[PDB]
Amino acid sequence: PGFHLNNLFIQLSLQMFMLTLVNLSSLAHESIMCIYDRNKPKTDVLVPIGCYNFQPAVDWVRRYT
Amino acid sequence: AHRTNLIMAEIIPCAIYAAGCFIAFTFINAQTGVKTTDDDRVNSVLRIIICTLAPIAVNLGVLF
Ligand SMILES: CCCCCCCCCCCCCCCC(=O)OC[C@H](COP(=O)(O)OCCN)OC(=O)CCCCCCCCCCCCCCC
Ligand SMILES: CCCCCCCCCCCCCCCC(=O)O
Ligand SMILES: CCCCCCCCCCCCCCCC(=O)O
Ligand SMILES: CCCCCCC
Repeated sequence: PGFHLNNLFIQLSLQMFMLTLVNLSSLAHESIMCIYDRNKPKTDVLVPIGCYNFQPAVDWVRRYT
Repeated sequence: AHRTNLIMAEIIPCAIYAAGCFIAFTFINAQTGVKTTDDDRVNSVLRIIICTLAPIAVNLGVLF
């Protein structure tokens, strides 16, 4: 049965991940963005004021892909 | 009977997914990127229900 369960779980995973992608795409499009890399210090503000950081949101996209 | 309440369980997974879209459609209409105007009201739910019901009503009238 394990092959059947894997077959269900793969399509299930794409469907939930694809819902999450749509939610993230709306959430990123509606908001203002800031971009940074691994050379960040311990904690500091970025050049624009009041922006929201979502780089882990799109790094999770790469990792899941 | 227990079977009757038991049968309708299968609908809870695919219904949630519907709400999963319903939020994603409202958020863009929320205009949160620009400074939101206060105490102004607007809606899209009626648009959604008429979209979901009108083709069904048209088909039912055709059947009639
Ligand atoms: C298309 C027709 C079939 C699909 C739709 C019907 C099936 C989904 C809805 C039925 C209700 C069941 C709810 C889960 C059971 C439960 O509630 O058991 C209760 C336990 C407790 O949960 P917990 O560990 O989180 O502890 C609580 C922590 N808060 O669950 C579990 O231990 C996890 C195991 C989940 C069930 C595994 C099998 C389900 C996947 C296969 C079914 C789909 C395809 C079937 C093959 C074609
Ligand atoms: C809440 C845990 C599961 C997460 C949501 C599972 C996906 C919902 C069902 C997939 C979308 C609808 C297609 C199946 C049709 C149905 O039986 O309702
Ligand atoms: C589609 C699955 C994602 C979850 C969204 C569907 C159910 C919404 C529940 C979370 C928001 C409602 C609870 C917090 C807001 C409130 O208290 O009214
Ligand atoms: C977790 C079980 C989901 C049932 C619906 C799959 C399409």
